[PDB]
Amino acid sequence: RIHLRPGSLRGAAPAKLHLLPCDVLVSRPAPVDRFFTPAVRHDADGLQASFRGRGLRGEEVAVPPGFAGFVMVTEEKGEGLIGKLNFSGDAEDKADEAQEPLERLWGLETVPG
Amino acid sequence: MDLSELERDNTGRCRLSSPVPAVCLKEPCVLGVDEAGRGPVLGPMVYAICYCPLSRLADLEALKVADTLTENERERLFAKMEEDGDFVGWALDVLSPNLISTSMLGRVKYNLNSLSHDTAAGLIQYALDQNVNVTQVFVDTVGMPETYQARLQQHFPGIEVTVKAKADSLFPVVSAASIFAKVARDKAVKNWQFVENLQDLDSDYGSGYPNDPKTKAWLRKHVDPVFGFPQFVRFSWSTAQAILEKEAEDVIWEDS
Amino acid sequence: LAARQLVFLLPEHLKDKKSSLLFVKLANPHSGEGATYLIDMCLQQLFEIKVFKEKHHSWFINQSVQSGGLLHFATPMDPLFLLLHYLLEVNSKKYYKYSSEKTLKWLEKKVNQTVVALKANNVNLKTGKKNSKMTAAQKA
Repeated sequence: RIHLRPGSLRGAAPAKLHLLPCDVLVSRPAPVDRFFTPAVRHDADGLQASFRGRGLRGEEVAVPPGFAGFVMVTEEKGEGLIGKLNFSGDAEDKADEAQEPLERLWGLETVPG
Repeated sequence: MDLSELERDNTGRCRLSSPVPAVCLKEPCVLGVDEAGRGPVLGPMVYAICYCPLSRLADLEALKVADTLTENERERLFAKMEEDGDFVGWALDVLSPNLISTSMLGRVKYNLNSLSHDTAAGLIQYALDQNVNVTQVFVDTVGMPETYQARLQQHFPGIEVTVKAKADSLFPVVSAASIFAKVARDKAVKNWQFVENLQDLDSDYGSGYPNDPKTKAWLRKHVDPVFGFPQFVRFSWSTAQAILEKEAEDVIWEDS
Repeated sequence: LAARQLVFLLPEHLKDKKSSLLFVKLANPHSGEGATYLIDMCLQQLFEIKVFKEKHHSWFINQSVQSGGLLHFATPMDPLFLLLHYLLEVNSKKYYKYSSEKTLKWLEKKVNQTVVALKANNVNLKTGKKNSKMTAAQKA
């Protein structure tokens, strides 16, 4: 029984979303622009970057055609907290191209909660 | 300026080298390789090569290198070898704390020893490519020289490669390279401290070696809950990982 | 200690009288029972929210980290129209016409409507019928 008026998901501000190949086990603020960002480099393939001393290779990934990305803070009333059309998809030692469940049991299931 | 002094770790590493002295393109030369920074959990590791005409070895043995000394005396002798750049050439590779971390912490394993040797292979490769008339190559090591020499002689099948466990006191060109490498590692850590200090950050870390409790304590006081350490820290060090497991959020990798 | 963050993919148009959108759990067909659904109170256009979650992913979202790696999709509810979508007891209007009870040529036509849909992409009756989840819970 959760409501979100279209004014939230309208004008809501742009967000940077990275998706890491590693699970940081507690949600929490984090100094991304101090530690991660300045590590990101560009090259002929996607991107390099470090995390915990492990080498990461990235690709930009576009939100499906006809769609739009939203960060919803589950608490209060749905409520779009930011917006995105694209996110960096980081992977380990390798770009991680072709397909893994990301760019595709397709992975993914039902929701409850 | 730092605009570019960021990407000393875009490539992850750095080769500095001298113009190759004319004599050393035609006369036979000896080539010493050695290193600094295998140990610290902090800073770059440095590999160096030195070379010079066989005819001019006397200027190293008989003169003043081979002859355990201080950070001061070391700085001077290297200015003498820099001075007579008429017949001694050199180059080093400065591998950064982070290339080191990322090499050893890849999904597919690559150790300190490999990483080091490769670098030593690469540096010797460079000097051939520069048309240095190299005939022998002495390489310093720690422990059993044999299988170090086995793989190094396989590669480079056209030059003699001697691998000695205390080569920096045996052959003068290995002794010199030892000093270039120690001097580069030191200039490389001072630069770091200057920049740390410049921005009112704490650069008081001790010896750099794990096991020296000042260094262990600096690491302790410097552990961001999500990201862990500053680039300065060899994340891949047994000691590094241990501290992070105690003082920073648990993260599961794709190593399922 | 940190307001959980959901990362959602939504149809473009939702950003277009009063408060409009509603989240609600309902009887998931195929036995399911227990599934979230988004309803556009400007009359239906039912939406099925399925989540992407594989082991060992997490999100950096702005100056922060979220632990899931979860990626929620809202997709028009049902047919072949929503087979490009995640490719990467209340309702009203068009209900009569949306009926036309369980026909083998409902299946035949849908499992073909989705064959033409999986015909433009390399795998290996029309729009989001808000009825695929109105038959499993009405007929049985």
